[PDB]
Amino acid sequence: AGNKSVVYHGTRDLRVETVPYPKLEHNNRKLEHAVILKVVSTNICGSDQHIYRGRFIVPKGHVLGHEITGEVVEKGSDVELMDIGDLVSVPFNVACGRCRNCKEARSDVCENNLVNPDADLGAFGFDLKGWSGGQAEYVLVPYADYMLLKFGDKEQAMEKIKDLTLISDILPTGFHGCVSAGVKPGSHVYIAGAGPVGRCAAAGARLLGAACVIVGDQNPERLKLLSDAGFETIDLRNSAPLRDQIDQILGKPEVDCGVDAVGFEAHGLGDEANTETPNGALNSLFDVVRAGGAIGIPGIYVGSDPDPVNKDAGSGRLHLDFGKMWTKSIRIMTGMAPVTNYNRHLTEAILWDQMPYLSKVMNIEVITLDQAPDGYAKFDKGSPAKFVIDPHGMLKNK
Amino acid sequence: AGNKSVVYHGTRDLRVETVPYPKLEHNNRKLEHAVILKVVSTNICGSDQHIYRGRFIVPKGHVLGHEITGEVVEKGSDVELMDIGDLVSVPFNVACGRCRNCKEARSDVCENNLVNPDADLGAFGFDLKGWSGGQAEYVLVPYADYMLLKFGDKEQAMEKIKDLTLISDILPTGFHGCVSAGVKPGSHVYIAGAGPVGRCAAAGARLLGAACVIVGDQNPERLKLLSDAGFETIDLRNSAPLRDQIDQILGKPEVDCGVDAVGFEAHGLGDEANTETPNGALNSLFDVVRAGGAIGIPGIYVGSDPDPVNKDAGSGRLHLDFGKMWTKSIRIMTGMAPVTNYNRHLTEAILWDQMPYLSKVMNIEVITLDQAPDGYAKFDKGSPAKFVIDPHGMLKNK
Amino acid sequence: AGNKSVVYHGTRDLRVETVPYPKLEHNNRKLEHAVILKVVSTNICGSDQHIYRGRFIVPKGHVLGHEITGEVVEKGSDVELMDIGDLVSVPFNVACGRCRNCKEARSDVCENNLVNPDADLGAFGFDLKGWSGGQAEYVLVPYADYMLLKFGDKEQAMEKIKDLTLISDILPTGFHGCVSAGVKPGSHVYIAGAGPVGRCAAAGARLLGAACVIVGDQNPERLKLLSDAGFETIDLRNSAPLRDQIDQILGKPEVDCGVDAVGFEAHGLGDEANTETPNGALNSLFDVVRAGGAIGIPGIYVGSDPDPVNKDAGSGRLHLDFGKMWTKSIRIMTGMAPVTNYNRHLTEAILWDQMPYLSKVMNIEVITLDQAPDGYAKFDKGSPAKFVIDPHGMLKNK
Amino acid sequence: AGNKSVVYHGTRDLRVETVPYPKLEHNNRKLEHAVILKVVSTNICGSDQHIYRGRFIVPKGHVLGHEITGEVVEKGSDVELMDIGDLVSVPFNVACGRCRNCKEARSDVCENNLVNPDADLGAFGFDLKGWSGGQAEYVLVPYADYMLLKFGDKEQAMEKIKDLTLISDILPTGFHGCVSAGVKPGSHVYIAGAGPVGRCAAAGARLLGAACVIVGDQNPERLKLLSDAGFETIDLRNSAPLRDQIDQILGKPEVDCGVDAVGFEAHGLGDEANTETPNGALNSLFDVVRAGGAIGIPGIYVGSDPDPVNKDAGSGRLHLDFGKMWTKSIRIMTGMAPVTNYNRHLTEAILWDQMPYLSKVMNIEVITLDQAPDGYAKFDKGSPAKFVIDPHGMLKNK
Ligand SMILES: NC(=O)c1ccc[n+]([C@@H]2O[C@H](COP(=O)([O-])OP(=O)(O)OC[C@H]3O[C@@H](n4cnc5c(N)ncnc54)[C@H](O)[C@@H]3O)[C@@H](O)[C@H]2O)c1
Ligand SMILES: NC(=O)c1ccc[n+]([C@@H]2O[C@H](COP(=O)([O-])OP(=O)(O)OC[C@H]3O[C@@H](n4cnc5c(N)ncnc54)[C@H](O)[C@@H]3O)[C@@H](O)[C@H]2O)c1
Ligand SMILES: NC(=O)c1ccc[n+]([C@@H]2O[C@H](COP(=O)([O-])OP(=O)(O)OC[C@H]3O[C@@H](n4cnc5c(N)ncnc54)[C@H](O)[C@@H]3O)[C@@H](O)[C@H]2O)c1
Ligand SMILES: NC(=O)c1ccc[n+]([C@@H]2O[C@H](COP(=O)([O-])OP(=O)(O)OC[C@H]3O[C@@H](n4cnc5c(N)ncnc54)[C@H](O)[C@@H]3O)[C@@H](O)[C@H]2O)c1
Ligand SMILES: [Zn+2]
Ligand SMILES: [Zn+2]
Ligand SMILES: [Zn+2]
Ligand SMILES: [Zn+2]
Ligand SMILES: [Zn+2]
Ligand SMILES: [Zn+2]
Ligand SMILES: [Zn+2]
Ligand SMILES: [Zn+2]
Repeated sequence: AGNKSVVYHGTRDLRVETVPYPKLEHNNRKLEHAVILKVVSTNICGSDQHIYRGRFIVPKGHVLGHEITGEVVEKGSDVELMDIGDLVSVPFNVACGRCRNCKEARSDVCENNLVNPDADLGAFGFDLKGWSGGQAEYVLVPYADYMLLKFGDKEQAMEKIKDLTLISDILPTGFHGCVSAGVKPGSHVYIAGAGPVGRCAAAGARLLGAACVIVGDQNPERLKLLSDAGFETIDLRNSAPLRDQIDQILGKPEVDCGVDAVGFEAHGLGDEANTETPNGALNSLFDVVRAGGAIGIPGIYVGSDPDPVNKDAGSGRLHLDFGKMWTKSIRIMTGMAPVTNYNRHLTEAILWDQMPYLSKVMNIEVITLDQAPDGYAKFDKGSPAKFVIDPHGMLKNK
Repeated sequence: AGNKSVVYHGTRDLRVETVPYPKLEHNNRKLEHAVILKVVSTNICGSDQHIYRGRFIVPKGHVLGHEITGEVVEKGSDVELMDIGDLVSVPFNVACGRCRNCKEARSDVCENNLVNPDADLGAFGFDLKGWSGGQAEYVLVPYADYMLLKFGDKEQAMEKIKDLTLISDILPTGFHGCVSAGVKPGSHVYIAGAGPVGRCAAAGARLLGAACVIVGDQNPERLKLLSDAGFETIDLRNSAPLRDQIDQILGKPEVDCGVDAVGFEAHGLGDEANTETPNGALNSLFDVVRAGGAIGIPGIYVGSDPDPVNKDAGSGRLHLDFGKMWTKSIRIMTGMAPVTNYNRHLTEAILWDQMPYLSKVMNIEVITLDQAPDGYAKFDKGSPAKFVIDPHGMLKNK
Repeated sequence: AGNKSVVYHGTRDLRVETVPYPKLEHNNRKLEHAVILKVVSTNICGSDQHIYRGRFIVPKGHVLGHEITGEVVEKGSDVELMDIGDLVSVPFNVACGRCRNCKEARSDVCENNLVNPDADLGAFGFDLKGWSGGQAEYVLVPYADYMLLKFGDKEQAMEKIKDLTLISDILPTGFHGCVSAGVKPGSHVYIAGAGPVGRCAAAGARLLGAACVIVGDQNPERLKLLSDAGFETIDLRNSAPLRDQIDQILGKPEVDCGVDAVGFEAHGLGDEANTETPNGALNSLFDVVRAGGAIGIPGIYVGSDPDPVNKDAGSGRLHLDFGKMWTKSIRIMTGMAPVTNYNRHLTEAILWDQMPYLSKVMNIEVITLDQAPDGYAKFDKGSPAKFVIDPHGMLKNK
Repeated sequence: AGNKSVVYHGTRDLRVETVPYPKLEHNNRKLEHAVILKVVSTNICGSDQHIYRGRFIVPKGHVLGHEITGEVVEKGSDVELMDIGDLVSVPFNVACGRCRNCKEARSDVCENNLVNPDADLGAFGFDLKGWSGGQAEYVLVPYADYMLLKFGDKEQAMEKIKDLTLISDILPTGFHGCVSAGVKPGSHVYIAGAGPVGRCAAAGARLLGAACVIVGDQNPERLKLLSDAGFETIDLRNSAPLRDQIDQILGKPEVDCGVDAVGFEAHGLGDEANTETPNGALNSLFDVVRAGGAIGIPGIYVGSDPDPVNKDAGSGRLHLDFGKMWTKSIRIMTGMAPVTNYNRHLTEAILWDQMPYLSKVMNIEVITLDQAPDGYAKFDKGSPAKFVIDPHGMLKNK
């Protein structure tokens, strides 16, 4: 036994410690549909940062991480498509493939009460519900035949591992933000957020063939990653209206498509740039998206905030410019991305060299498992890095 | 001679008076593509009631009405598909058919500055912008070849005029609310609002083949029209939570599809049923719609409200349970319905006897022009009637 | 042990005989995802008739039937959503729920080589591949958690069993024919074929809210079932062009939507009505579907015909009016219906009393297992009945 | 003065001659909505070649050409969105924007009898019906406000005129072939045909973000344009089966998406590569497209062929492997592309430098009007050029 893991102990308190080796069981029942993986690469996410800041509650002693790439080392008796030694991508959604929502390709909202008895959605490292994260040496994956995405050729895949470690979550998430917003060839896109998800949303928009892709953020170092790769950027510390700043880049003060890659810990614009306000990103999108336009919201919004900037935000009640948005007949999509719907196509785009701008924009930094809390802390302070943990040293060395 | 019209003079002050006969002209500019209509039937809407209550601003002297069925009596030089004497349905949307949005079947948000120099949307009787309403003996209609839906068989159409008078606005609007929420055969649907729009949404859902259609309203008289036609109804004055009341009908406390047929003058639930709350209908739908579900919002929400219930609502900023909604990966569609997308199909459904229940749920009452301000008053006090004005005594049905 | 089954022995040679009790195994491997069902109701299909006529090859000793409703009597260790005693519907598609096509809600074309190693599709009673049919007392169903549709309340379901026995195959198939052809409220539909599938396609079109639903067939007794239920019919023995016959019913010589519920054993029109010609139904649809229209093809077309009317038809090569069809920018959908995509919604439509015309149109006749060959023979001679076998006498007696 | 035009006089007999200057008139009827254009650039198409070879009938004296970019020099009374001097792109589709099909964004199949009194479709230079082609100094364009795509920045547009001259027809057509086949990011695509249309399909697929784009042609020169730009190519003169040749490139003998950019004058494969067979491209796609896949057919197929290779082909009856296709549940889209649906977006993609590879694959050659019949002759003998006529010396690019 022995599994070294990133374990939650409290607000900004993460401890790398050895827990028992994962068994093929959940809630004291054998899972013959499940596999154990030896973790190849495992990233740190802005969703993990919500937990780290104490803005998303998990039980003390919960293992974090939901961006898993690994190798099958053990399987139950009902795993018929995965072999020991297979290199695979794990979607962050824990989904059964057997319930109504899974059968209608809506694995983002799995209804199976064995995945989550208290709500219709599953996720690693979020306690949704009771699935250990993958910021560890090993991890249990239920429903392996449905869940896992095989990287057919190990050698082809490992040479692009820094790109393919994003297939677990954030590229499909950013891409989903774009697709649900109707981003297509020749579209004009504004993305709120230049964290790892927003930078993936920008890369997804380019792959989709968008004409003008503009990204806004208060963080100039994160934005520089994008503008160096040919993307248009807006510094949101500027006091001039966002519409006017778009108008200077585009020739029009409005965009076809808006993508919210920020979430509930959003900040304001201009002199509000250092003020946390949960309606900051949303209301800016309602403002800049044109009549007949659409909005995707990959950024997380919670039904409960344990430490909100106002009382309403504590119950997920936000103060939203709905009337303005309604008048423009804007369409909105929300929620966890159904990674299973996009992961295969996005992998094909990477392996066939369609995304050379992805690594340029992502700023991947490979760290060890012991270095992870330092990574979280650096990320918490606005680092322009995407931290990827290599718990077995399988990624050579740079 | 003069054109007798319903004219707005102030809050709850409408006057049936003569206005100069309509010319084929707008802002002194000659309209080659336009037509004059002798009005056959012209309805009163909940949207007109917003104006009537002083909650939607139009200028003093503005002619009201946007639910027009009429006969062509005059045509400009560039009208090739309409003849004098043709019975037509007018979409409430003023739309050119020539701009980008119109060309992409989005006539709800016409971008033509000659239709509306400011916002991207056109509509009769809402000053959007400067198009006179059709609650009158005669009405100007621009871009006639694009705008108008001609009933091929005039006599057949006239025998179903009480159903077809709804083709101008509220049937396509309610139907759009359903379609945009993904209402399809076997669907479970909750509709907020049992006014004429909500009743048309219910009729549209039946036509779509929905399994279970539930309509909620604080108004009992309005709900009984639906009850008597085999629709499920919830009395929103009841103290019990809506989810549980839905549970009692359906067997599940959640629906596939939510339709908001109320708008910004919404009231609360149970003990707050006599209290106005602009978030009342929206938050109820965020609650009762299932994970993976969808919402259509045909009810109007405005960017500005002159007499709001709180200061935020004055600028169309609502307090919405966006977190609850987001967690369920719910999709939302908003805005004026693009009537042209649905009016032909819905006409065909009526003409071929697919909607016998429509007249049953609608409670059409036929009045004269002189009776119109009395119609508005009864409607404003919660009347279960759908008022249809007959300016030239052309209906004589009852 | 002991399982009395309809067994194929040759052209028009079916023998009811007792075979070994089904085990939870396939190709000498244990299936822990599978269940054994005690068969409640099991229908005879026009697809079975292809086998019976010797036009679709299965091995001698193959058990026929793919329209299964049953009760779970045994389950493997990885069946987590189905309980012993559950009343369930079995989609005719054998699908794994784990391959790429199944994950993208395309269970009609399962790629799993354990379902079918030789082609990307699975089906009971077709040797696709090696899955015994369900015209028997018991039947094995693989991948039970993904495959099966639970009828939650046994008592509610059994009172509608004559309707719900169609949920396994032909209602979803006919409905799929309509949906893929864009049948929606107010549509004008022509359906080729008034066998059980075509009569389900007509019932599906009504549920969808179609304005005019016209069905064509040479068989007048099958057509009478439809016209007695308010549908429009065309006798294809008539020598007048189909377009003109539609024009007499509709007012236009063309329809929005065409549905091919015939297949490769099609007959001609007029004096060709008694001549078998595999392009008979298809070319008629290419003729009567309007510009911008769409066609659904639920009727089976084979890549190999062992006894064709011409040499080309032996290799599935048909002589098709493609140019005529191309010029009208018509869209075509083909293939086995993905029953899993429609079965739940269609069940909801039945249980909520939305389809009272279905039984009126279907002409269900309940027979015993020993009476099955007589049923096949009667069906072969153009019987207007839908034969449903009750192998345990669970359907009372009429 | 006279309008110098390319005029059809018979098979392989075109004459550059003067014709009466265009009036704002059609069938002696005055056109308020129409415009006259001074032609900036006007291309030669494969569709013009069908006419040139005597395979598509037009009357003697008909003016050819339907790939028009021009400047507005005259406008009727009802043209409100175009000004004199405006640089515009003309969709090859003649479409009113006022009929049911046009109003539903289906301008490929305009139903207006004033556009075409017979079939539901309009096009310049194809006698559909009686609209003169744009291979001339001047051209009449009806319904200008609906039809025309105006380039906002005239100078910017002119600097990319060699790319934008394709916006009238072949780029939107090839792009439509891809989109209708479901080409999206990560897609594997096979395109039949490396003429200018097939090359635009390839460029469109790249813009869409396809992983693997394979183009087949018997013509090596035409394929090399694609090869040099990093596209995969298959020499169709090779004896090996196409599936296996695809296997060698892709790793699978099947593609997600098939595009037929050839049409009814298709040739065979391998040893039959110099043999004309109207089913050659279609059957290859029925073979190489996977189960659950889709096909787009931008290549023209006609209801009547005056010089067919067999009697069936004379009435547009083709011998198609429909059985093979059906078994794979493949979807098919056909017909003239609705250019208006794509032209704005594709323009935006060009203007924002998303298509540097377009000029690389297209091999634009600029010729004068006098050189046009020589252009047709070289093109007819398999030239890898895309011929663009410059009637007033307005391009001067090379
Ligand atoms: N839906 C899903 O499938 C799912 C999966 C993964 C991540 N997420 C979410 O995506 C979000 C993005 O996280 P991340 O990993 O990119 O790191 P992040 O949280 O650091 O990114 C947010 C960025 O947005 C910027 N920002 C703050 N206010 C803004 C505003 N008003 N307008 C524009 N930008 C603003 C911040 O400076 C920050 O750089 C998180 O909320 C995370 O929870 C959702
Ligand atoms: N989108 C469009 O194309 C468009 C077109 C026409 C009308 N509309 C809008 O539709 C809305 C309804 O129109 P109407 O003619 O039925 O007017 P209406 O005002 O008479 O109908 C609203 C009904 O909703 C009920 N209600 C109030 N609060 C509720 C709640 N919280 N939950 C459920 N029901 C509640 C009221 O009792 C009332 O009967 C109006 O806001 C109107 O402006 C929009
Ligand atoms: N795609 C699927 O999911 C799947 C599933 C089940 C059944 N099917 C197929 O559906 C088809 C229908 O079978 P069925 O069970 O209704 O019984 P059937 O085979 O008897 O029905 C065919 C009917 O069409 C009539 N017909 C013959 N030529 C015609 C023509 N040219 N135009 C119009 N009608 C014509 C016949 O008289 C006959 O009544 C069969 O081919 C079957 O294989 C496909
Ligand atoms: N749908 C539309 O909107 C529309 C518009 C424009 C053009 N088109 C049509 O598109 C087609 C192609 O146009 P083009 O300008 O490229 O003309 P083209 O004739 O020069 O291109 C056809 C190419 O296909 C090749 N070919 C022949 N048989 C083949 C096969 N079996 N498989 C693969 N390739 C094969 C030929 O060698 C040739 O290079 C024409 O039929 C044209 O009429 C349609
Ligand atoms: Zn994440
Ligand atoms: Zn699930
Ligand atoms: Zn209204
Ligand atoms: Zn417009
Ligand atoms: Zn069947
Ligand atoms: Zn499968
Ligand atoms: Zn062309
Ligand atoms: Zn038209």
